[PDB]
Amino acid sequence: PPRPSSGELWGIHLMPPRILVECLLPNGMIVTLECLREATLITIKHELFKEARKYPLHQLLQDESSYIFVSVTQEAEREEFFDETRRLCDLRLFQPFLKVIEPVGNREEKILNREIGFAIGMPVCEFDMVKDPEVQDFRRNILNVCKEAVDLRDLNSPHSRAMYVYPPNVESSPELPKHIYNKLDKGQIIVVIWVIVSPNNDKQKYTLKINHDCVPEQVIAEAIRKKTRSMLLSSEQLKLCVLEYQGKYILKVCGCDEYFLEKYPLSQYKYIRSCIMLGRMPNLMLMAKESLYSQLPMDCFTMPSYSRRSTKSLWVINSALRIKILCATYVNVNIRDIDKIYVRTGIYHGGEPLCDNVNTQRVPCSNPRWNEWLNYDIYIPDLPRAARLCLSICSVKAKEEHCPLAWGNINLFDYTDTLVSGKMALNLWPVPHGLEDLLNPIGVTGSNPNKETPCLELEFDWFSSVVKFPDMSVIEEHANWSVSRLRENDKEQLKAISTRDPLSEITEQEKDFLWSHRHYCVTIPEILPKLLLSVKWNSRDEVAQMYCLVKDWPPIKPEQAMELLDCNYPDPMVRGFAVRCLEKYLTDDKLSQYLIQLVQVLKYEQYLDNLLVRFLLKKALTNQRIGHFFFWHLKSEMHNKTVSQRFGLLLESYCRACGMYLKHLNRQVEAMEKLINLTDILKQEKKDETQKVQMKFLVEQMRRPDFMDALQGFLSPLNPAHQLGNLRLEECRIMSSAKRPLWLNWENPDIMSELLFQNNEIIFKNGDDLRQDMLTLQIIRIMENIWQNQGLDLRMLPYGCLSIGDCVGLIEVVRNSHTIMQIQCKGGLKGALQFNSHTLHQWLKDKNKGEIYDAAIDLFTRSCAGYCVATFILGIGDRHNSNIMVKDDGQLFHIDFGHFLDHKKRVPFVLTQDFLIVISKGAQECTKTREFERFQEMCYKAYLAIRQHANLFINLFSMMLGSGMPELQSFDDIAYIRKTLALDKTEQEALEYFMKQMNDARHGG
Amino acid sequence: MSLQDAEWYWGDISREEVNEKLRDTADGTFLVRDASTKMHGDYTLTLRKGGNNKLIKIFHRDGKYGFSDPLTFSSVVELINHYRNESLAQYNPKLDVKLLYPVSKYQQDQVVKEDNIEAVGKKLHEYNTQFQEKSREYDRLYEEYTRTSQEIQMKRTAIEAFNETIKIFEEQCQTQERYSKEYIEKFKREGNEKEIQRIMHNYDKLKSRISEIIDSRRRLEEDLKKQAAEYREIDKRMNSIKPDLIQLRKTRDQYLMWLTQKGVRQKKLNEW
Ligand SMILES: CNC(=O)c1cnc(Nc2ccccc2C)c(NC(=O)c2cc(F)cc(Br)c2)c1
Repeated sequence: PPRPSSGELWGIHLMPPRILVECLLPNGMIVTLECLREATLITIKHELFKEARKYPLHQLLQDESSYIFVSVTQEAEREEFFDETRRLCDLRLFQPFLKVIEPVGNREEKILNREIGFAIGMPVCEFDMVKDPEVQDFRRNILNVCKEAVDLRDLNSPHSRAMYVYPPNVESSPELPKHIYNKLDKGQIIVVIWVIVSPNNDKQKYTLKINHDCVPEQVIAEAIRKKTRSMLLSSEQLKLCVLEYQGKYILKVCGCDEYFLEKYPLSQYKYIRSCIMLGRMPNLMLMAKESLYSQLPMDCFTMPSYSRRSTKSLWVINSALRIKILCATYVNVNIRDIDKIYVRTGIYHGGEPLCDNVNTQRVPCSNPRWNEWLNYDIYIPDLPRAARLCLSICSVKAKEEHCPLAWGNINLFDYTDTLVSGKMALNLWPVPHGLEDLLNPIGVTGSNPNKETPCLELEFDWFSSVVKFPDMSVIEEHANWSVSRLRENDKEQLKAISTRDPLSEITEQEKDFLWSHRHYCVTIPEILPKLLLSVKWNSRDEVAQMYCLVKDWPPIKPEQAMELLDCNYPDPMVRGFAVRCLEKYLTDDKLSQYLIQLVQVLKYEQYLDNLLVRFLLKKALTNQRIGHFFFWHLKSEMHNKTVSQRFGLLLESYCRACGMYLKHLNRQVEAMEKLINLTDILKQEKKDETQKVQMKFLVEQMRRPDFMDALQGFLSPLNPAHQLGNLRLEECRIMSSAKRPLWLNWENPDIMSELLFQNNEIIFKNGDDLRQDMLTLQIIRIMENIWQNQGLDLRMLPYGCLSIGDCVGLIEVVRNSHTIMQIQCKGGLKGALQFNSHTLHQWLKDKNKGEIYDAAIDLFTRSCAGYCVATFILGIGDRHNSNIMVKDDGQLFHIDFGHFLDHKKRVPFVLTQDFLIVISKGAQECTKTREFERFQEMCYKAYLAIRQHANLFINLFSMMLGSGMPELQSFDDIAYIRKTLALDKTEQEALEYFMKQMNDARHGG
Repeated sequence: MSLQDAEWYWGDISREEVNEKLRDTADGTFLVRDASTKMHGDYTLTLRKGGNNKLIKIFHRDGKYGFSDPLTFSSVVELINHYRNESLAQYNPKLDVKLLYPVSKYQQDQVVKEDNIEAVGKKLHEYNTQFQEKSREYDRLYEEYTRTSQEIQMKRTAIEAFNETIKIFEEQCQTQERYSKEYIEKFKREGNEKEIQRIMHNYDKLKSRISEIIDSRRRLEEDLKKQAAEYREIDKRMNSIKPDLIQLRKTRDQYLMWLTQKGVRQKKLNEW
């Protein structure tokens, strides 16, 4: 359970109120200074040089002001403490000592690098030491993307700066569907505008009725128009004060930090699109623009120090590919249980071997040396640019049994387009849990930095000079060379192939049929992924001809372009075409929606500097909403050494250009660090102590001032629009789970917090891998968005969930909700030691007396139908009553998906009798009423609605294969959704397949 | 000469299952299923070539068979055996292997003794018990393997911090001697032993503390050396358990062959 810092000193959680500090002067004297834990370095340095006069050779000391302190942190960094305002206890010192030096270098740069280091979790100076030129080129070469973004958002200040920090939270289309429009009063919406008056921050409201598509300035116009009703103003005097207010005020959502800064139709803002959907009252606060811009302090971007300061072609090499395997090291194998070991290799383009695999001879465990030149059945000019060498060390053990010991992947071309040559040595990675394939072509390319790990040495051919991949100039001419060496019934088959999902079987006849009609394929651009898998990538003739087709390919929409960023499309031209589709068709709304997968496919990228990372980094620096989660998704995987460098460098550039938001992120990071350290203490030290002893350590530890100052007054990582003010310590507690997560509750400090939620409570859990719940909850939100746009008002509850690191993260609490097991226990036993099945319906009636009863039943039946379909499709059906929840409102939702995936290592979905009571409004033989009749009609429509978008989901899961989640290690894992969605069958066959599952879901019918 | 009884016809088998059967096999290994489309009389052949599992569709018309528009053969057994005798380069020069190696459904049926039903009801429960136990040991190993792995890098960075602290205390010693040498030499001839012993008393305290952190470093390098070795032991133990775990998992799997002798899964339902 490592940590950037487990405490204020090595092996110590907190410093005593007073400790001794060893101070090393610029003369060789060592002075023991007793100082307070909270003493600022300014106080330390002053009292040190005040005490130094009692020690020899004081004559040699310059004036106090000419020195700073330097020490060693718990990250092993020699840190120069330029920012002398910090408390001794915040330095993360390894040992309590301070070395006095003269400052050198740029102060402001050193103070800023320290702040970045705390943000990304590792010292920036570690990047300075990296030998790899690709790393140093990256650090310098994306600083222009930073400059572009900073210049672009500082262009029309302060508005452009406000649009960066408070970007409009809007749906991707103003065209609201009819089932939403029908909740409008003859095409209009009623909204209430609030204003604060100073003498006591008293407030007044103004109710308006307006067209749903009014722009915010038109809303301000109707509000000032309604208040000047009786002022007897001329048409032009009314204009003058409308103009005054339109340009002087903006609108804010009461209770959180969302603003209406751009002229989208009012109903396109998500807050109001849902107020219509939910039928609630949109509450807006009129606010002065000069007040909003006041809380946007100007923030610069300075280039860092590192920013500033013959060959032949591959297609001339007349020889086949060969690679030398020399020897291995640090191979951990039992010499008496394992017979022999050998090295397995293969040349890959994505996941398809370009040629048959070849192995070294088998060799005794005690002497891992081969010195074999392995020959590959591929002509060097036939190598594609994205070709990779995948290898591993394998053991053999009476039928044989082969197993991998360690793996490693290598790009045959580096980021400069050159072909590797000379002797090479790379440390291999551990084989992931559950993987039994002898090779791992999806794993990252690179050497393992961990020490004393198996190191394999190789050698590549040297062809008298440096070899480079041919420029695009000659590639197109080779296509003109090879190409020299309509139809009807074929038209319907080509289109018949575009319909088939990304994982559908594509036989040899079908793929070379595509390659034959590759020129007609640009009439159905959706076919591009299928056609690309049809190219024989070990033929420079076909690849060159293909490069010319993608150069002129019609843009496909992002939902399809994202497939070309998964691990089956590594060619830089293909991936560059996919990026260009995103940066011109992907809205910030659906960028932020699919951000999880877009960050994940960065792992598949062959090199650090690529078109995709520059696109995401560009967008993250021009939209602080997606830049927030961009940072946290990258941060959450810093521990993983397979990407800690790629993501670290990427985070460095973001934090160096995100502006003043870095200050806010560091308050979040410090808040999480304090929580993860307290839970570690509760999980490692006082795990044996009682639950009340733990509670008293919590209540006492949280009351400490340094803790409250850090956990009070910061933004919620689940949604930075939510401010977290003071703690309601009365409501905080440890929970029942063994990992004992923290139930935390903050006040909402918003001026009008009462109009949204007056207190905000979140669960912090340390010890559970939460990224399974993230992906599941995200996927549920996708399905809900699909249903809503089709007109199915099936209400799901994709509550907030965010992983911030290795098995640690936050979960949003749903207020006024209970589990079905909790509700069963509120009733009584009807049968012989059997809970009353009607207890759920009776509880729901008691919570919804009167005319609101029908609404609760409608909401339960709709939310239930949604989760029945969703959980079946995703294989999340067989849940326990304690993992299903329902609000007093009647809204039903499932929880704890990671627990279910773990508990795995029989029913299509949970449609218990208790639910049928509610759905049928408490009837006998409830499966034969007309409420149930139209309930299973909702399920049918919802099922085929997701099947109609099956491609999107299959692509979303495909992009998560490199994540490291054991549920997603191979495309075979994704086959399950092809089964539930019955993609190799027709609609009616899939419909009947789901109908049979539903008959089995009600446990007989 | 029937297809249902042929070696290389497996029936309702999934694509993911045949991928699990041509894994790392030689070029020419082949196998046919009824197409995943689940449509009667429609099949697919898959053969290993170039480290890939290349699927081809067997078209069917007027009772004839084949896998191209011109269609000829009477039965799939005639279609296959023709390409077992000579190469399918006739169809496409791009791939030119013969259907060399068949993989059959009821060979590798490695149950040898008197086929009493206890070969299932007893020896299956035995192997499955032996499988879940060894699978539980490997999961336990991988847990303390990752635990030891993280505690190691925690120590590797802690000794690396000790290296920086010691580097900083050693430069303090080398600057103590640089700037005190000639004050000692000056105090020596002034006869001021008092001031010489203030400097020495402080120097002694400097390298007295550097001795404490030097000792603290080796005491940690010792813990690291010993935990790094027990880490390599956990690694070779897992590498020894993996092939065994696969061996008796396949044995447990194929001992459902003799459950398939009854077909209806009564004889495992009894163990449920
Ligand atoms: C008793 N259950 C099973 O047998 C089972 C078998 N195969 C499966 N594969 C599968 C199916 C659909 C989508 C994605 C996957 C990986 C699943 N579902 C998951 O593993 C799953 C589902 C999520 F929504 C999110 C995450 Br993370 C993982 C379940």
